[PDB]
Amino acid sequence: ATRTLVTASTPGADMTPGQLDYTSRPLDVALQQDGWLVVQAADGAEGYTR
Amino acid sequence: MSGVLEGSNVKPVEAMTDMIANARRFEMQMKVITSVDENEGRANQLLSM
Amino acid sequence: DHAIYTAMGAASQTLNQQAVTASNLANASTPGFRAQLNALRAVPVDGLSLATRTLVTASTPGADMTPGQLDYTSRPLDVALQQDGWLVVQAADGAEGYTRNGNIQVGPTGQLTIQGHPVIGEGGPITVPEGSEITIAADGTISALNPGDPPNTVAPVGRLKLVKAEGNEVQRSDDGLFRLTAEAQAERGAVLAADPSIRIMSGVLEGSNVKPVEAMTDMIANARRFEMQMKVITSVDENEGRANQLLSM
Amino acid sequence: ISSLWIAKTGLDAQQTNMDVIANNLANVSTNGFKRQRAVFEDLLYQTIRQP
Amino acid sequence: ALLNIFDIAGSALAAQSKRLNVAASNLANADSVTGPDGQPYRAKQVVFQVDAATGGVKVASVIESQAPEKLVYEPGNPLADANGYVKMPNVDVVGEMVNTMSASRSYQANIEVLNTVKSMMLKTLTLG
Amino acid sequence: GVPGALSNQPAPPNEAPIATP
Amino acid sequence: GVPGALSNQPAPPNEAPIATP
Repeated sequence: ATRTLVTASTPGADMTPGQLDYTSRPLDVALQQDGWLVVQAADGAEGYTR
Repeated sequence: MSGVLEGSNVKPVEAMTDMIANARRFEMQMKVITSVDENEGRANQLLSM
Repeated sequence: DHAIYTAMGAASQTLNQQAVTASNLANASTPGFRAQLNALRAVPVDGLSLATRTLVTASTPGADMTPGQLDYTSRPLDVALQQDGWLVVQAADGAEGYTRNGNIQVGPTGQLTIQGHPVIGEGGPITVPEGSEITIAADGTISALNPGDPPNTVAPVGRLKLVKAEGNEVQRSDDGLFRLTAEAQAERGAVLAADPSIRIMSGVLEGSNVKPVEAMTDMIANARRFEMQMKVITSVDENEGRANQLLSM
Repeated sequence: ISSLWIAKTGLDAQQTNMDVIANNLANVSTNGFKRQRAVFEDLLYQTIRQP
Repeated sequence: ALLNIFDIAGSALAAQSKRLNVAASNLANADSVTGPDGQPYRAKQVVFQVDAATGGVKVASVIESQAPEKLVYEPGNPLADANGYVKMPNVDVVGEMVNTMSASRSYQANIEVLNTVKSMMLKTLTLG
Repeated sequence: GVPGALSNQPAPPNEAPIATP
Repeated sequence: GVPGALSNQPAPPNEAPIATP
């Protein structure tokens, strides 16, 4: 065996929290290191976002 | 906490280095492809008899 | 035909030397750092007749011991060595490594450390009282004062072990702690002796010693040499490719 | 290639240092704030051939 | 024997093709970080030998080069070891960029040899 | 067995799985 | 003798010592 083909892959995202603006809007929230707001998707199932 | 909004986390240094590496790798692969094509373009001349 | 191999080897060794210089530049702010020198060695091959091949292999003689500057952070237990001072610490496998990084930390149980490596002084790994303020003398004596106690209760609790190494007999290790070479180790003993001629000062921390001008000149020279070698490769390949047509009939 | 990875690590280290400096300067008015200082460390060493 | 030239040059062609494929595979996997089961990619090389006096060249086997892996520090990766040093392929670039050219030149030279030998054999086929 | 020789047994198909199951 | 000529016994091995002992 000599040929070894190459394929690309994405092992998920990265969870490093980016920086944040101070917009002073009373209802703008930012999560902690491993927090997630839970919303309802378009199909009815739940999802997690930031 | 309220009053703040979190932006994205994209590393400019990582992006730039990855783009440079991808460009160089693509150029080297093109060199390999053209070398193989030119090399094989004469075995038919061998078979010509 | 084989003239392509010497040129490609030269290009590869130039790339390695560029990697070494980049590694030197990357840690331009790590306290107690020693730069890495680099040089090219000629390695001729002795065949039968007309010895016309002399390869090249990159080599690094070792760290240059020119001390860098020291920042005055006023931290009570930050030490900076003399021209050839060496704090002796215990490595992971029990070997005694030598460093110039004076940033000393204290654990919860009063154990001194430097980047997780327990510093050894006169005796074994020195441990100060639990939560006392620590002061370093001008020659390595360690004084401890329990907080809240009257100032006239400051007491010596230990002494650092400082060794003197010339610089041309010490080699770097994988972890990053300098150790004596075989010959110097044989001549001066397995473990050095704490000479009293070295004096240190507290409140300052020594940086790294990397020369930006040297780095820039080395990078420029490496790039130019790489380009010349690439041109040689191209010329040799073209000549061989056109010469193979002679083999036809 | 190793040079790009090494320089990427160096750029990341300098960016982190700038980040902690900016954080130190930003809250210069906070009550009871203790300034930080970032200390780095060089990685392992690869020995192509021993002396 | 002038017939043996055909299976000498065919052996040379096969060996050079294998060498070129190995070089191309190494260039393609110059930056691949893992294999099908977490094993890092390793540069591979071929072993040339004589068929046997002397004869054609045959590829004895394909072996992974025994050089230390140019390991890099990515602590936030599942493949990282206890110290967070993942292992990367120990493949240079100049080596393969020169191997491809050398293999192509040798392939072309053997093609020329085969052409000349076939021409002279066909010429000998009509003696007198 | 030796490459380039003649054997009456057809070679098994070649596959390249992405990940071992 | 002259390069390219013919001789009875083979050439000695070629070595490239990094440092002479």
